[PDB]
Amino acid sequence: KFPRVKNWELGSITYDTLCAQSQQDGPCTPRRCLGSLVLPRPAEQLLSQARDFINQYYSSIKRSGSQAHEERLQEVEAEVASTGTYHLRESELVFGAKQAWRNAPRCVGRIQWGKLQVFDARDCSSAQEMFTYICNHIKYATNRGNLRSAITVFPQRAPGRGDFRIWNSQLVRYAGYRQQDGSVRGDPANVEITELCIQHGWTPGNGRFDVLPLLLQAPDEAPELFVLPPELVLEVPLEHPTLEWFAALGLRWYALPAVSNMLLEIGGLEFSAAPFSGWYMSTEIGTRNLCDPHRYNILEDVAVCMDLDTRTTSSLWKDKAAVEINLAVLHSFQLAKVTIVDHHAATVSFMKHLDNEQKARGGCPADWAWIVPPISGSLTPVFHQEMVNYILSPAFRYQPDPW
Amino acid sequence: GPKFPRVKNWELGSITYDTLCAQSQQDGPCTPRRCLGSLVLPPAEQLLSQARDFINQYYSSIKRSGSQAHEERLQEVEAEVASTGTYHLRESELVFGAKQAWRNAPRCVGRIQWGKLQVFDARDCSSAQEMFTYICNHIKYATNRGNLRSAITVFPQRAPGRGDFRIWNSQLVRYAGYRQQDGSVRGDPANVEITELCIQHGWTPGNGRFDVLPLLLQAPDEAPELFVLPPELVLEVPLEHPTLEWFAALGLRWYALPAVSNMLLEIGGLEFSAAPFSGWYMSTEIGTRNLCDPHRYNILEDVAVCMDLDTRTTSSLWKDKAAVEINLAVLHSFQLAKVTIVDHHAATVSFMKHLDNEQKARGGCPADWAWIVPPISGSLTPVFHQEMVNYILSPAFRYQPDPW
Ligand code: HEM
Ligand code: HEM
Ligand SMILES: CNCCN(C)c1cccc(CCc2cc(C)cc(N)n2)c1
Ligand SMILES: CNCCN(C)c1cccc(CCc2cc(C)cc(N)n2)c1
Ligand SMILES: CNCCN(C)c1cccc(CCc2cc(C)cc(N)n2)c1
Ligand SMILES: C[C@H](O)[C@H](O)[C@H]1CNc2nc(N)[nH]c(=O)c2N1
Ligand SMILES: C[C@H](O)[C@H](O)[C@H]1CNc2nc(N)[nH]c(=O)c2N1
Ligand SMILES: [Zn+2]
Repeated sequence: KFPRVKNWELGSITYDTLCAQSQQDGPCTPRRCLGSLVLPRPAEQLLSQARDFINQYYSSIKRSGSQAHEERLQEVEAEVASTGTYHLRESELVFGAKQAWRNAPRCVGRIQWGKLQVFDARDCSSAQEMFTYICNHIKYATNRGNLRSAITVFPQRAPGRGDFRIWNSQLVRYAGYRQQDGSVRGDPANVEITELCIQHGWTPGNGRFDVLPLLLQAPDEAPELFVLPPELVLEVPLEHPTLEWFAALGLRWYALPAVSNMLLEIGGLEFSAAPFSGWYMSTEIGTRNLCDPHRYNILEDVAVCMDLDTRTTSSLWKDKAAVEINLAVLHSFQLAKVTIVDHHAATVSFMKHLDNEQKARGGCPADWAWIVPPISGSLTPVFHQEMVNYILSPAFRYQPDPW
Repeated sequence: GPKFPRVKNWELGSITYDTLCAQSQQDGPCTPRRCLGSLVLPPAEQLLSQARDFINQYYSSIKRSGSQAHEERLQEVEAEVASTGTYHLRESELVFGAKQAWRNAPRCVGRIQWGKLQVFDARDCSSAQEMFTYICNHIKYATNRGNLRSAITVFPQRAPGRGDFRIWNSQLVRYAGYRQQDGSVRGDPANVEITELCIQHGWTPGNGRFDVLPLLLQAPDEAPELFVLPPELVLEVPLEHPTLEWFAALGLRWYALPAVSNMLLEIGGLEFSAAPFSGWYMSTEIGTRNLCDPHRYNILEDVAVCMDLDTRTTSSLWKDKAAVEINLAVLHSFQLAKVTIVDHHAATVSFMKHLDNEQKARGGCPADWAWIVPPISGSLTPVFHQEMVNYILSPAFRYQPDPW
């Protein structure tokens, strides 16, 4: 059986046949669906994943079954047979990284998947050198506000040794300072990493938007501390198009969303340090980062400034304040000439991506709970679109924290 | 550690384990290879086991498992089955089963109320005219002049050989949907087919945006008959806004009573093909889905124009702004009219309380995240941050094929 997928707004129906190429089990079983869960609970194997990936690569360049194709499988086989592992050509790696983004079910930004600048950093042997590559990435990706998607790929994992790792979950994070009286100053999501930085010698600040340093780790060594040159970290001060007092709140966010703690798996090789960046969708900053109860939690403050009735839920003060905060983010980013996409625009393009992918591959892995935005869900077309979630390789995956 | 699904709340950081799912006797649409959780719609020896299971559920609920009465009722049920092929529920078993079906419904956010359900037994009903009297009674009792009371009316069970009782309409209250020559729809496009069915069966149609449909009621092996609800039994709330004076001029309205009439109620293998149930609305159902879905009333652009918003670009957030005010109008207008309603914040907070109750009482709660999280302001509600486990328990409300 192939899943019958329906759009309830338009009445149209597709069949996902791509899921048959899934070689990895998810968390669901016939007895119960575990879809809303955020986190998960041999030479022949490697060789098999290598052959299958090499076959995808040569299929992608219309040279499948050719001579260069067969010699490449020969190479891979020979290298694994002798050393237990192998290595990718740079052009293969580039193909692999784009394909991993393309396959990421939780990503609403995949219309962009073919446009990705890939920096090969596999020739890196120290934390200092990682830092050099990281600064290059940030400088390129940021491009004075004209953001460009990029990934930098550090050396693959090896059986013999510890991993290359970036300890920070993103290249840019605001410190979270735990007070003696339980509360948090700054970003509460970053309390643990803030404390790790301090322990490793960083002189902390006392602000709510203190850009953290990076903890970079070369294999089997203590991580090293590197401060990002403040001119490389582009930030956008937040104001509101019609609410003059909003700017007073001193709110701000950084331009570059660059995830640095996921593992990139291509053809069985694993890249434990491979930071990637694109550009923000406004709800990430406006709704989640600023309004989550366990993040900056600014909803009530903004509601009070707007003079809303905050004593009852039925006045929708939360809904009203959230919309103004999101609007302030879009306004501010557009004012600063920094790329951002609103959730209506983002989801319309994802619908186009679904149709592209339906034609190119016969389906598209999508995580509904993650694709539908955190405000105004049914106001976007993805809400009305059934989706099929499953795991394809190449893939980005979670990995354990290196401490 | 524990060999059951681990469930995390990401706002609070707390963990539970769902052991209730072990009790699931029916498989959903998911497999290890792919998740189909976002899809809306993916006997003799059999009957006995389902029956035995339900009777065990019943005797546990009254804390008498293993007792003399428990084993006698088991013998009583398998006796009746062996000699007829089916069996009858005691009254109190029906009341238990109906409640348990609601308690078990994964897509329902209102389940904190589950123990408070008035069950009207109508298993004696023997005509379509009689079904109508029962339905009127339900509506009268449940509406209660605006102070809504949850209720279900249970009509006769499927009987081997004999045809089903069916209410053709999807709800007891439904606005007509009149397809136009230009291909558009006047009224509710959700109800185009049932509207045409009513006409085909001799209803004289109106031409408004809010014409209350007649009921098509079908007794065993008979053609359905048409029944017009007396307008004084159908409570409606005109929609106005607390500060935007022009909103009332839009002439929008909604009915007080959400009463679902097309689901099958399954208890212990017995099937009640007509068993309409009603509660009260969550405001987002009306304010967001029914009024702003593009394939429903689709008034978002109308309202945004009245609010003088820039509808030419997505990034003005005109949709979001307009949706918020429409939802506000629904709440304000129901409150003014003294008609029970619950906003999505109060509703989701109470659902979180329900999850905690069920965690202690049953070791879990089957829940469908995509349906539990509201259609506006998702992450502003606590359920967005709550992982959920979805599975099918019985007694249950189930979808059944349309009778035509
Ligand atoms: C170009 C603009 C992009 C936009 C607007 C975008 C948007 C998003 C959003 C909103 C999420 C949900 C994140 C959250 O709520 O925490 C997400 C997830 C994700 N993104 Fe994209 N993204 C973009 C580019 C990229 C790129 C360039 C990559 C990698 C090459 C990527 C890989 C991923 C992955 C793997 C996830 C899922 C993470 C997980 O499973 O936890 N994205 N994206
Ligand atoms: C008392 C207040 C109640 C509230 C606020 C409430 C709320 C809701 C909401 C918002 C939905 C989502 C439906 C949709 O989006 O179309 C729903 C679904 C559902 N409700 Fe409740 N409900 C209530 C009472 C009841 C009662 C009394 C019953 C039965 C005795 C019931 C059974 C169900 C079932 C079976 C579903 C899911 C049906 C499906 O799968 O489509 N509800 N409810
Ligand atoms: C732990 N779960 C989520 C945190 N991680 C690892 C994660 C992964 C992917 C995306 C995000 C949100 C940040 C982000 C990244 C990119 C590339 C684009 C974008 N708009 N946002 C965060
Ligand atoms: C509300 N009506 C059902 C009450 N119950 C459970 C009930 C009523 C009368 C008799 C019985 C005994 C079971 C039984 C056996 C046989 C041969 C026929 C029958 N109708 N019921 C059970
Ligand atoms: C696709 N699923 C729709 C099935 N139907 C008709 C259905 C079932 C249950 C609930 C609803 C929404 C209407 C409703 C009913 C009740 C009892 C309470 C409430 N707040 N809303 C609709
Ligand atoms: C429990 C639930 O799955 C969790 O809160 C998810 C819901 N959907 C999400 N969607 C996005 N884009 N990002 C998130 O962090 C989450 N969180
Ligand atoms: C495709 C998707 O599952 C579908 O649009 C669902 C999403 N969640 C929902 N949630 C509720 N409460 N009601 C609905 O009708 C839907 N529709
Ligand atoms: Zn699933």
